[PDB]
Amino acid sequence: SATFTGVIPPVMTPLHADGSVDVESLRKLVDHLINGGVDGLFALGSSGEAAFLTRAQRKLALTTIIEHTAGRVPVTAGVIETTTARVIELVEDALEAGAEGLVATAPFYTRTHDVEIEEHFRKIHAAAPELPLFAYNIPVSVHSNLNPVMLLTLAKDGVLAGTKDSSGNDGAIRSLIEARDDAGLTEQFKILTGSETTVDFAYLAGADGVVPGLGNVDPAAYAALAKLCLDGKWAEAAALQKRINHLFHIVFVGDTSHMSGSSAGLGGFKTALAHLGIIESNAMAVPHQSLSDEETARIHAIVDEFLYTA
Amino acid sequence: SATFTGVIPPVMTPLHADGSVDVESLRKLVDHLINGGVDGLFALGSSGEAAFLTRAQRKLALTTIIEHTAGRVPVTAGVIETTTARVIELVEDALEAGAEGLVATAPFYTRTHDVEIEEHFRKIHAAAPELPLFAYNIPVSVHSNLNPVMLLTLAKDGVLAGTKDSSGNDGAIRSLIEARDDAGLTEQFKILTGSETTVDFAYLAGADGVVPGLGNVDPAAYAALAKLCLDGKWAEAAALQKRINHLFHIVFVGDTSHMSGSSAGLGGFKTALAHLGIIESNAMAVPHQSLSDEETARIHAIVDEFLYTA
Amino acid sequence: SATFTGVIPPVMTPLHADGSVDVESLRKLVDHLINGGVDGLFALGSSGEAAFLTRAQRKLALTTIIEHTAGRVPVTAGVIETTTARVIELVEDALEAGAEGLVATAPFYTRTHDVEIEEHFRKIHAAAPELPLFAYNIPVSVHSNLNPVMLLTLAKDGVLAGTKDSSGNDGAIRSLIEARDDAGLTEQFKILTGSETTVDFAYLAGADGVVPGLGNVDPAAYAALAKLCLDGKWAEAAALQKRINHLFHIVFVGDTSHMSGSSAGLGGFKTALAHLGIIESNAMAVPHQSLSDEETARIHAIVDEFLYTA
Amino acid sequence: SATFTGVIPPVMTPLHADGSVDVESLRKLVDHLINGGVDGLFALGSSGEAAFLTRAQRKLALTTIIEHTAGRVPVTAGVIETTTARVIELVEDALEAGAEGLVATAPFYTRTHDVEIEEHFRKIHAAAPELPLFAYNIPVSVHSNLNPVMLLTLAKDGVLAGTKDSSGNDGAIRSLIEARDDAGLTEQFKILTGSETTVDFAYLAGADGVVPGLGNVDPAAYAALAKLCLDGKWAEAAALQKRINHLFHIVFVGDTSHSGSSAGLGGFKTALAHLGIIESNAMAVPHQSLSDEETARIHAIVDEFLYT
Repeated sequence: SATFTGVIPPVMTPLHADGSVDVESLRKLVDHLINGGVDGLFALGSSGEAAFLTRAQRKLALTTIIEHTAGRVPVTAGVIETTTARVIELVEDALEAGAEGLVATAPFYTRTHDVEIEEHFRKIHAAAPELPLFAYNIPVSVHSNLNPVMLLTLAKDGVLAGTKDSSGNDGAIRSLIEARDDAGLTEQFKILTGSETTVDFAYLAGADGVVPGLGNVDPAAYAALAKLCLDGKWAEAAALQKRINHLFHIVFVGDTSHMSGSSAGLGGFKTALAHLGIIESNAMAVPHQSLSDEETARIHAIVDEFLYTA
Repeated sequence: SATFTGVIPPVMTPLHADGSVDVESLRKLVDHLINGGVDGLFALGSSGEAAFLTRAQRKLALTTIIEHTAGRVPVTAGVIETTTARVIELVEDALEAGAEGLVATAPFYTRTHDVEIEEHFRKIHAAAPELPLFAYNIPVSVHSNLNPVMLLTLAKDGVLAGTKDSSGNDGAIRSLIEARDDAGLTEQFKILTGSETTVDFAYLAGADGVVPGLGNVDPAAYAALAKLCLDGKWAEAAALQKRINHLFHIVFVGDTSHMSGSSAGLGGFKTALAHLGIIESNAMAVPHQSLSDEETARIHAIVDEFLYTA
Repeated sequence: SATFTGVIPPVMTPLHADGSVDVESLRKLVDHLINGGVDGLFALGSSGEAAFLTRAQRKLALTTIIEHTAGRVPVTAGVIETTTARVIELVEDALEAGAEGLVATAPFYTRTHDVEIEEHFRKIHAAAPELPLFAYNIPVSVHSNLNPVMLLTLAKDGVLAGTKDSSGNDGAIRSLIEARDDAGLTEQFKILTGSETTVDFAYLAGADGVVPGLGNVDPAAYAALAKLCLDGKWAEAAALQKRINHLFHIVFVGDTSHMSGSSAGLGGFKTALAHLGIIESNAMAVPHQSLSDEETARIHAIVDEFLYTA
Repeated sequence: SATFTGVIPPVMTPLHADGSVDVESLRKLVDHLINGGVDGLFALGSSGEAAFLTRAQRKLALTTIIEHTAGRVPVTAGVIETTTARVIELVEDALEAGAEGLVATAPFYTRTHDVEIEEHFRKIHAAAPELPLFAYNIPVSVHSNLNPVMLLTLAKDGVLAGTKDSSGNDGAIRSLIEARDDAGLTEQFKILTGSETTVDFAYLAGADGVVPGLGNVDPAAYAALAKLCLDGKWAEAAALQKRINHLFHIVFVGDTSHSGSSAGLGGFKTALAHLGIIESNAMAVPHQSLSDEETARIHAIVDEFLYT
């Protein structure tokens, strides 16, 4: 059974202009990440535009990633959907594709409750009991916060193998790590931060890895950062993290007075990837807004200056 | 070309204990509503547990409703999904089933923006330009508020035929009606309230109809209320609305210390329907919680006292 | 003791350019309101810029209002402050000035809880047990919602004489009225809406009165509206409310891309009052932003068109 | 002019049973903090129950603190109030008492706007231009977030001397520090975290200090933590922060089913009474009291995790 620790980017989905999955570019991106030093891949996560792809498109992207990865690193599959029956359909797809782990959120659109969230995860686990199931804490998208007491209960019960926490709340992540360790659940329950700019903080508190969207652009930077942290080189880690945080400025280029943070952020990532020659274009799924030729030039300049070298 | 005004309940989905669609009970429910005097049916809305049903189950419920209705009243179809491509798949299902209208929300899960919401509705309309498209304002579930200026812009362009507003903000609904009328868009853009307890207010302000979940339980009450409002009998309407609001107490019976508002509310509705002999049981989709015997007895008592009598 | 029902505007505070209270204009405003047919005055409410006035300035405004009113209508006094001891200081001021009622909010700035909100109101009441104490529900400013069950508990105990509800949620106001009536607390606990645009709705549901900011500008319109409602002329009431709602557009003139809603809204009211010759100028307390000549011209045109004629 | 960096706790206000300021306990607390190694004191902040104290009580508490401090460390004064004119009254009080700095928030209760927030701070500055003015970012209480571009504009203009950030968002604080340094405003604009449990993170990112409520209870722990961070001993710092974070469990003892202020500040005062620094854990109205069982639990946490 695969173990999901270390640097595990949420793989993006390159697209053609007509919105279909750009399989050739997706293969190039997978190679970019693996040869960049990542420890695993998270397919069909938020930054993979999972919420934008149809079920059929998700299946194609997942299969493309798993087949091209060819066992080099483990691949975990997102099963993001509103409620349990719909998530379990995606679990079946994931098993069919040979996924080595699952990533699920709380229910959304519907009102929910900690009791119902817990049942949700238990029933997802039961659909694929041999796969490590990670709980994806992402309040900006699902509008629930995953109760840390519930998570540790499910860890103890063997229902959850870990969590990917994208709440942006490092104090809360730290508290969860401390609670986990005090409960003696350190080895059983992996804690991955979704942070792109406070990865050194997470490792200093004893987190097990990172799922950074920006890791699509600069996988080598995050690999190098994790290595510094694991070697206890905290000052050096902080200096590298600061440079990564200046690369991160690509997500702030797009004018959010007329587009969402997804358009600006994921668009900035894809723009960088196209500039680096990894994918064919920065095409986005509907209804994402395009970046202007001026915005893309600014993104290029940032990439040129702050992409990691060593 | 079908016109969606008047009392248009969001039809529930009766279920078997194994979670499958209870087709026989769904047919009985359809007759209950139509014989109760409603003016149309909204299939695959929030109260139909659309977020809980798989795409295949949605297709079964929609087809069951349309075929049993047999043209007695028009049927509009929810196409609720996270983003545009996924919504358009459901539009395709709706056309295949012979739906006579469409109901869509803003994008959700993903971050969004008014610019992206507008593009979303335009693209949905383009997928079925001959069907009336209604915008469904439901901030509690999608966590965007539909910009009323954008809605009227889309109405003027023929993209939107109306809106179903479940925001619970009657001042905002009133302001939108006023702006519509001042823009000369009164006939082009129907405004339906999703309110169950302030339907008289909406009609007094010139709304075109109502989409009340409780209308599943007591369609005759809402038909009677609409008629009083249409006849300008506002005092009589307020007295009936007050009685309806005491029937509505069935949604507050379930103890929300261990269940969601959906479990308590929709569970309350289904418990009432089962008590009235319209559907086989109050089975809910996973991960809804069950109501206790004490809770169902309280629901029965409320139904007995406050169900409509002329 | 005085009874606070009917039309009770939150009296504004006219200012000199240096920010001091314009006593002469405040007297003219009091006459404008009373001769406009109002049933009471609410001094030192939100629309009175209570949050902007020093304790000394509040005392001056309050005393000016009470003395010029000369017993023509009852005056209730805001005691808006963060927590209980600070509120009780203002209760002492109100007693000194001869106020005939008190209006208090939940605690704010500090984190709070329903248990603490309840204690807060009990302690305020204990400082002036012979004055009617109204609870001011204004979540946009205090970021708590007053629990309706708590409110009725305090009503039964004789702690609260009523509530002024500015939540903008007419469904919730209606539910509270229904709960009050079902508990047999109709006479004991007055329910006043802070709505400016859905006053007819509130009266239809059996509210006792209205505290409308726009009532400063057009007291006669709200007096006329209340009378129509009390006479059961609901269609005529709705028509008049619609005209009032177009007068209300004065609050939307100010460019909120460079001011607050308070600058645009209260500024709009003061601009209208200056236009009507009631107050010297539209001077606002720091840090409100000023309205442009273009904006004031637009406000003047709206006032000319939609002001009520008795 | 005073420099507000390092460990600067928001001094609590001990009370008598009737809610009046307990000046003898307040003096003992001030000594507790100063002898515990803090670098400054923040009087009349949120943890000082400033929102609960009347203007007259704030004056008494501030005077008591400044006089007992007797120049040993600098004292900055909170001037927390809804809007500008009311804040400036408090600025006048602060000058009268001899405060050496000011801490202000955005306007609250009233709706506001970045334009009005900026005018607010400029006018507060003009009322006492020789005092360092720190902007207090505390969205949980004022329900505005201070715009970091605005803060740096004000820093460049000499209106703001710094910020105390209690948003709990370490990524956002880090971004502000980076933006400050990139704009060449490092020396002019001090950035202090209000975090109690991620102080080492803040120092790793180059923050100038910390304003921790729990620092009332264990000033020596935070003084030791800051020293480790300044010495670049990050592994040792993280280990000490972890211990501090277990002491912090005292704020989670109170049953919040019947506020966080009651549980949290009540937890602190319970610890201070247990340590003999203040007379009792009396809280301002309408705070709820902690039960015997709850105070016993707080005592046990203090006994185990207090820094030695």
